[PDB]
Amino acid sequence: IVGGYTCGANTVPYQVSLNSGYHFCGGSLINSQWVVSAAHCYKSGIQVRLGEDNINVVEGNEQFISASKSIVHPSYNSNTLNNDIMLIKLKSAASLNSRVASISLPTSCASAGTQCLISGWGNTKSSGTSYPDVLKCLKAPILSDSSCKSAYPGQITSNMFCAGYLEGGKDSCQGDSGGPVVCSGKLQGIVSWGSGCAQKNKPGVYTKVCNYVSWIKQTIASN
Amino acid sequence: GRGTKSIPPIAFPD
Ligand SMILES: [Ca+2]
Repeated sequence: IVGGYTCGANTVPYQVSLNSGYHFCGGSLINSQWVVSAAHCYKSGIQVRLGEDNINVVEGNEQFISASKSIVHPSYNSNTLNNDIMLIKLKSAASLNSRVASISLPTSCASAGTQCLISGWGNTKSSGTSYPDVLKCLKAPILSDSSCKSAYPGQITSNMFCAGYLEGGKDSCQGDSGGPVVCSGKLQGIVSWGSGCAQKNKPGVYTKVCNYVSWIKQTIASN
Repeated sequence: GRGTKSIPPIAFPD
């Protein structure tokens, strides 16, 4: 997150870290056994870290659980980034409490101008690298599909939306992929891609979660 | 010019 703020410990209790000997992407807990992330975060052997604040120090409220299955969308397109959504089933159910909690899936798609919370442990610098110890948060509005396609001509599909600030300085960045975009307590987006980070007229692009609720439910039922 | 936000990122010439 560039231009964000320290969230506060466990204030985003559905935020998870995906770890492979280092933090490499985020995700969102949607029930005791399943996490939503981005398909471009797929790899074998993912370890899911729940209850985290300082990702570099074990503080006491963490639950580490290995992924048993990591299921990319069956039509994920690694070039266009269409359908950039992945479901991770946990080897054992997480213990849900105040600091580890699921986030609701949407019942409708959100509208432009709606304010959302974007979070992660990604880079805090738009040109360089500085990775935070603690979780960072950003409040950002959904932009109109018109503005999104103007920023990214030919590159935005029906399963993507833009959120952020066209003036630059405030955006998700490397290490935030797969994490949540929450609007009015509903998981509306997944950090996916952009042209760099926090650059003028290049807002973040996010997977449109509302289009996948049926696929999510069927996948949970079939695994 | 399109780049994912993973560690490491995949970023294309477009
Ligand atoms: Ca920790």
